[PDB]
Amino acid sequence: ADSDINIKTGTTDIGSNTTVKTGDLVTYDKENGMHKKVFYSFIDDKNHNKKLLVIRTKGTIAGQYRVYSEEGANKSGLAWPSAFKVQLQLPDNEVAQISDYYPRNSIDTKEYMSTLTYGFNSNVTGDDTGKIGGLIGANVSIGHTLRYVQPDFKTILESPTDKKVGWKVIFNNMVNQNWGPYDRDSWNPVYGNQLFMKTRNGSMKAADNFLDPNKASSLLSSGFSPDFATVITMDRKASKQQTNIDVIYERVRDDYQLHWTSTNWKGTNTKDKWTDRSSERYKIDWEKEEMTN
Amino acid sequence: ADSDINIKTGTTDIGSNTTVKTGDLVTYDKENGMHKKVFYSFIDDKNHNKKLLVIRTKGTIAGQYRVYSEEGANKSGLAWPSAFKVQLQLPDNEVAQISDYYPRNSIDTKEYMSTLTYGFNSNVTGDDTGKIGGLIGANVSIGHTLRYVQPDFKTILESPTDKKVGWKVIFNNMVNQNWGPYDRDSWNPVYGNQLFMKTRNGSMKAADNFLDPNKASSLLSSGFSPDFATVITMDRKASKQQTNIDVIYERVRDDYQLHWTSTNWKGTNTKDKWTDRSSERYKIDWEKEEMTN
Amino acid sequence: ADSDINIKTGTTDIGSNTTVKTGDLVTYDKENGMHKKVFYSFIDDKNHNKKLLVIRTKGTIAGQYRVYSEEGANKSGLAWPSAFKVQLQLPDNEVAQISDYYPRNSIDTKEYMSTLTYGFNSNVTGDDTGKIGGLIGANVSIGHTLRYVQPDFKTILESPTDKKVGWKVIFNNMVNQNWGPYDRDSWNPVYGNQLFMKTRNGSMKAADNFLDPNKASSLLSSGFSPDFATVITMDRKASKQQTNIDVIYERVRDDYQLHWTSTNWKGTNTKDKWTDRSSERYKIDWEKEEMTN
Amino acid sequence: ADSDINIKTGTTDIGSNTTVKTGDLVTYDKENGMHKKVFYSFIDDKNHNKKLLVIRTKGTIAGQYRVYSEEGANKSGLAWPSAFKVQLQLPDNEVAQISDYYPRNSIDTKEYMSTLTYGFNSNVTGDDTGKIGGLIGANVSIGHTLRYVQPDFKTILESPTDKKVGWKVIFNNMVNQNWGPYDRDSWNPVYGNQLFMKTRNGSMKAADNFLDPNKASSLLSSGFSPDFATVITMDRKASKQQTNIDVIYERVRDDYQLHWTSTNWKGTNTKDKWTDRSSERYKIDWEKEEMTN
Amino acid sequence: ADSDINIKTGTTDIGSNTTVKTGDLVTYDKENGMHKKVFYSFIDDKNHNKKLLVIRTKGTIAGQYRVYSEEGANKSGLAWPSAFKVQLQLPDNEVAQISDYYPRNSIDTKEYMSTLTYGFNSNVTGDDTGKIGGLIGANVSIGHTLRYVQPDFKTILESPTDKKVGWKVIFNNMVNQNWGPYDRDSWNPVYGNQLFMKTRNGSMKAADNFLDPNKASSLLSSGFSPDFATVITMDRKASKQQTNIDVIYERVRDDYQLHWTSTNWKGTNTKDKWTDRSSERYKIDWEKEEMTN
Amino acid sequence: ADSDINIKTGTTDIGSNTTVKTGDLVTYDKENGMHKKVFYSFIDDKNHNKKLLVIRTKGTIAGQYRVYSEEGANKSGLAWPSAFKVQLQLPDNEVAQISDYYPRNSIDTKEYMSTLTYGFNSNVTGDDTGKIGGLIGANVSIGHTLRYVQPDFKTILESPTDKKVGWKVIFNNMVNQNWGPYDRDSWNPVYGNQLFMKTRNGSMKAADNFLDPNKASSLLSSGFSPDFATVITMDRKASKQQTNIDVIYERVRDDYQLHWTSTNWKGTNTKDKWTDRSSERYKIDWEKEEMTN
Repeated sequence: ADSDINIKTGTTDIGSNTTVKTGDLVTYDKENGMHKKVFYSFIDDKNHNKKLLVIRTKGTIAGQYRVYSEEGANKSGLAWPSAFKVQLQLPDNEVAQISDYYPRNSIDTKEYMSTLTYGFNSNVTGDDTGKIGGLIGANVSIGHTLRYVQPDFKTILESPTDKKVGWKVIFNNMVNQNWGPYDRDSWNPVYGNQLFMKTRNGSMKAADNFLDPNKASSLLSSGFSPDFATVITMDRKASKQQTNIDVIYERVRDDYQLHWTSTNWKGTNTKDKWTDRSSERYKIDWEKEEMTN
Repeated sequence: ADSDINIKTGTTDIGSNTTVKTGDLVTYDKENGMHKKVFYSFIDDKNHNKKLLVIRTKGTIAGQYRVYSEEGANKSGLAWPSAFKVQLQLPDNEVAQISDYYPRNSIDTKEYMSTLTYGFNSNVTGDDTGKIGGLIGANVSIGHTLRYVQPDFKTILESPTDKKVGWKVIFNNMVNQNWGPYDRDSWNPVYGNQLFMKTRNGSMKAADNFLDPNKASSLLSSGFSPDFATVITMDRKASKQQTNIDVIYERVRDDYQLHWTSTNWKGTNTKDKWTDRSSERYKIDWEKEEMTN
Repeated sequence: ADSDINIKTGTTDIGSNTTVKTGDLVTYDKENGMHKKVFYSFIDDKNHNKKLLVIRTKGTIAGQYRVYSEEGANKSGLAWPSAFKVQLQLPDNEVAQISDYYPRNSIDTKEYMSTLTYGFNSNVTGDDTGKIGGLIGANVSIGHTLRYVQPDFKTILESPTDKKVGWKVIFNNMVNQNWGPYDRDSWNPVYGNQLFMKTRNGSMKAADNFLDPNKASSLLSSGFSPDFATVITMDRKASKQQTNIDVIYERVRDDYQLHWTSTNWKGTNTKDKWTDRSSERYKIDWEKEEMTN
Repeated sequence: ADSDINIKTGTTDIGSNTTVKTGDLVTYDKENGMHKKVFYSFIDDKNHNKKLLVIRTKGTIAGQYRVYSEEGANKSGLAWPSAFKVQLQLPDNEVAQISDYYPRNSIDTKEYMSTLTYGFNSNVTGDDTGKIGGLIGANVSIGHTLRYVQPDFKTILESPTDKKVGWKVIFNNMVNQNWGPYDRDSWNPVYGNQLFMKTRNGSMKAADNFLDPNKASSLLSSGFSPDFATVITMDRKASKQQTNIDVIYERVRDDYQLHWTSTNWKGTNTKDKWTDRSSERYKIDWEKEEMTN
Repeated sequence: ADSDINIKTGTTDIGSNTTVKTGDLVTYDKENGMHKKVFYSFIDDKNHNKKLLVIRTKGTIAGQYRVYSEEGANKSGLAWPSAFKVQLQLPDNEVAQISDYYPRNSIDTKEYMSTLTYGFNSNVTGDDTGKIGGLIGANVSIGHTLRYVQPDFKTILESPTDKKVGWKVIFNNMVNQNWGPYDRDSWNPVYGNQLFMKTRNGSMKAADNFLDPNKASSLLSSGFSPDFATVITMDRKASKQQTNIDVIYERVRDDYQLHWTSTNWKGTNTKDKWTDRSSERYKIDWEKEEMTN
Repeated sequence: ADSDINIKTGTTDIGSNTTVKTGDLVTYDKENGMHKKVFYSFIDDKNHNKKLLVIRTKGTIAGQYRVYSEEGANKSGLAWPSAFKVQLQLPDNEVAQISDYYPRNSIDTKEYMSTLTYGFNSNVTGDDTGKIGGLIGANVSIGHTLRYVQPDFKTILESPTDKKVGWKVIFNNMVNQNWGPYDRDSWNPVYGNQLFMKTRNGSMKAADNFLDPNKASSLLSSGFSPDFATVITMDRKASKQQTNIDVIYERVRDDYQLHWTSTNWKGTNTKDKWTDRSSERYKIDWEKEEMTN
């Protein structure tokens, strides 16, 4: 921060004695079930070398975790969201550039423990018959422990350019009724993938053997709410003061199939079975400091 | 935040040098036992591209955990709240849109631990008769630990649209006298569901064998207090400057039956037995910046 | 909060550029030993749709944990506070409404741990006579852990209406000289209830076998201090601008009896043996912004 | 707080655009060793319904932990402080009332853990002679854990009235050279009470067998510093604008006797052996906003 | 800090009543995949003895973790980033000096635990025949535990001069499917290096046996975002008021080869196989307080 | 605090719209090696009933841990600081009083844990000859755990009067190469006191067998820095506006002797062997708000 280099806090920050023009744009893609919300802020600081537009992508991409196939009482299929994506793209001919983004990729940590224990024990025994016994022993043990945090979904900033930026929230792993954690590549020779299996050998229809959405992560059914921010810089002496920007909301859906074998249920997971895409184009006028769709 | 993109804090936030019109609306549904309270705030920022109304749904939905049936001393029934819901809906013909909402769905995390231990031991024994013995051995152990936090009730934002938004607080699981935790699908071959069982094989009336409401979660008996916020945006150049909005308070009640078998009590739980709904319509005038019921 | 919906903090809060009229009302009920204190604040914000009165119930309800009966050296009785209540009630004919209250009911959480360990061991033995032995083995262990916090007293907001609000601080459980925790329903076949038993088989008078109040919770003897807040809203265009309000301080006392059996002490607990009630009526003038008793 | 009821922070607090008259009064009781300090603040807020006086009792009551009796090398006695008290009392004829106090009694909590583990093991053995053996077994274990914090001294607000308020800091328990913790009622059939016993069977004079004051709690020797606050309210329209107040500092001292039995030391503790009281009268003038002794 | 030396906070900090000239410079190296961003701030405080320029190197260096070689189904190679470097260099003839930098090197800590346990046990045994046995024994154990945090990547400030400064974020170690942690020098006699090996003895093509980039650290694939700050000081009385500065982004890539032996996969890691460099020259005018490329 | 009694923060604090006269006085006692520093602040608040002088005693008292005696290679002695004292004294005839001090004595706490575990196990054994065996058993265990923090040095406020105040920082205990902790009274029958013993049976001169000062606490060698604050109150109507104050810095040094027995080293500690005292007199002029030496 500034205080680490003997500079008063907020000295080198943009947005002092500057008028900021904010705005909201709301759309609902009903077929894709995506509530898209763009919150824009035009900043024109006279002490900054260009004009700034801060675009915040918000809203909610619905999860749509649901049983979609019922082939009798012995086989069923469930579609579930494995990834949510949000992308912002500038046309190649534009002179506006993407300058900053948030959140970024963080360095994950883990805790390591090492233990060395050694001990000695003695023992003397006997009985009423007069026999007396003895024993002396020693032991040594070495232990290692690894501890780290595993979120259900990870937010990753995809490698950005001056024209394109993107975020993806991907499924990492989940706990199924205190078991697991299970991921998309979990495999068991008997039960296959048990990511969303309710009972291992229950006697019911395959559509009734899926995990309750209430017991799973809330992002699977009720969806994910993006909270991403991008900064676009525009040269002041540019000839054209109009820009186009594309905002893409995406949902990748995997297919989890449950089938009844001779004695027990077996689960399989197919990755990236479906993709739901919702694009929207926006016009930015830097002179009027306005954004429309 | 703004400081992460080299922008002064609060620069891109609405509500600077603006007069805000606040108001309170209080209703009591005695039949459903719901104390409904709407706190509204009209914000007309000149630098924002439309008019904002912030509606905060508050109050208290009573739990109404109570014994409702008594079939002698051998069978009884208890009604208990399994879900509380709060929904805000706009008519389809309205031009006002739902733009933001709080709280949202968060990503839950868990902590993983892996342990590897290996050890060597050795002991020599003996007795007065001159017998001498020896023993040497080794051992290896691998362990895995999963740690996570489970609340009694989960707050979930249902997939919102531009016209509808909703929150549900649902029962997750509960600890019954240091046992459990038990949920709505807990099943024991002998006792069935022990969610609200007081004694396993007590000799008393079935109406006296339910868990004390003091020993259970306070949301079950005294109720839940919503604290939800919604933002509705209205275009300034819109012709009609009046809006209608519906606010729904809901309580889903499950039925827990206790019956005395030959030797011990047995509990069963039926889901969504009853639903208590309380609707209220509100008129919003954007010109007078006022809200009425 | 406001920052979560892109709104400057404190923008939608009441109490800007207005004058607040505060006051204090102190009473002491010597018979019930109740120090009642009402701190009121009249807020008339021109930007709010009605007049607000914030009433803070404070003071101290004494515990009065004391040995009250001495039937020789073999039987004794102790009165102890099991519940403290604070209630605010408006007459049904009043047009003023209770709008908000604090504290409310919170969702309690618990921490769950699951552990799976598997290990292999092997040892070889042998004496001096040439005998050689061998052993190889495996083991598997599964463990579950539940961790949560248990306060001595629970603070619960009883289901409020537009005319009535109430809080109760009830006894949950207590630790007796590092044993327990014991509650009002604790029962041992030999010693009965050991909530306040000092010694299990001590040879003294029954009045000297009760737990020292210093070693127990301070709320039992010295008492509990309420810190509750209520908000009452009054319409400005109302004809009558005078209100009456009742404030009730309550203390429920349980009776713990210690009796000497043939070889050991035995304790019993009777619930809600006594109730100490202290009512007070207050007049609120919204025109003078004043409160009296 | 105010923010919990949609009210700006500090809106309903006393002391806005008000002149506050502060003052200090310092006394030293040499025979009781008590440095008494009263810090008073007169607040006359025009928007408050009466005049406030905030009195802060501070200073230091010396501990005076010391060996006072030496009956040869076989018996000795030590006086140690078991309680410190601070009291503020108003005469019954006064019209000023005690309205608020700090600190108050808090609800103590504890952490509960429950663990259930089950495991299976199996091993096959053998020897060079051809004998082959086998063993298979199972085990189950249940555990409970209670964890809580124990301070050396507890601060308790005694039941206050409109004319009297008091605090007591009492001895709870102490650790003696990593043993214990020991309290005033700790009893051992061999050593009696080992609260301040240095060695169990040391060969020295009884006056040299007491715990070093440096190794014990600092409150025992150097003393305790009160930090208590009281608020006294006075009606503005009262005829007499002069008040008298008594401030009492107290120190209760227990007597710990060490006597040498045939083989080992034995300790006994007598409670409330001595009481040191230091009272002081103060005159409060509400017109001059002044306080003297 | 200042408060530690009795000085008001921020008293000795630069940037009081000073106008600050900020600016942004964005470049994209397509072949190296590096989004470079420089945020500069000119500070001319009249109370400071020279002119300050704060340069923040931001952006994103892409990871580019990818399988690049496929020699059939038995051999494959993967390029992965082992280091990210950011360097700022001033020509030797310049009179501007590098004065401060952030972040710096921090002192890492670890937690040490030592345990000593001793115990005694005794048991008596017998059978129906009348034989009575006895056993008594003792044991002592000593243990040591070391605990510390290991990040996946570590950020190190390389030894700076008055003309050059640099940071490197280097790969420390990673967890592979709850195993490890593995580093660049991890070696196993059977499997070699298992840093990115998916299955130990899977039957698949070598290009399909690499760890999923989603399961690994996000810096490996999506890349790293620098957040480094440098302060350059220029004398005001200097003749030439123009400076050149070189900013270099770097990515060192290691080569991880998987080959199928007779029965299992074997991994090898070659360090610093490739280096991707992206340099950019910038002109600083201290008179116009401007920066260009 | 003020907010706990419904009073705005800082309302009852001294130092509003008041000019404060600060000053520094630095002395170095070369023979005692004590850097004495007094930071004084005169406060004359018109709303306070007397004049305040805040004196902060700071600086550094050198530890002076050093080997001072060398009688051959068989025995040696080391002087080390066991206590650092800082005292402020007013002459008895002075009318100025000591009113407040910091830091004060705090109440130390400890964590108590209690565990109860019970379990059942059962195994069946056998062999090829047809022998079949069985075993069933139960176990119960009770455990207690005490946890607390032990600083190397304790800071204690000695019982102050209106004319004298003092602080002492005394040695509590120390860890010697992961052993201990050892205190001044530690005694082992073979090695005596091992506080600063480097090796138990090393073959070297006794002057080379002392613990490295780098491996011990930094206060022992480099010294302790006082940070104490005192407040002196002066009546405004006092005839004499001149005060004298004595400031004492003190260092108590213990003598640790290492002597070589027949087979091993033996350590002894003598308490309070030396006392280094450094007094300084200061004159306070309340009229001109000045302080000199």
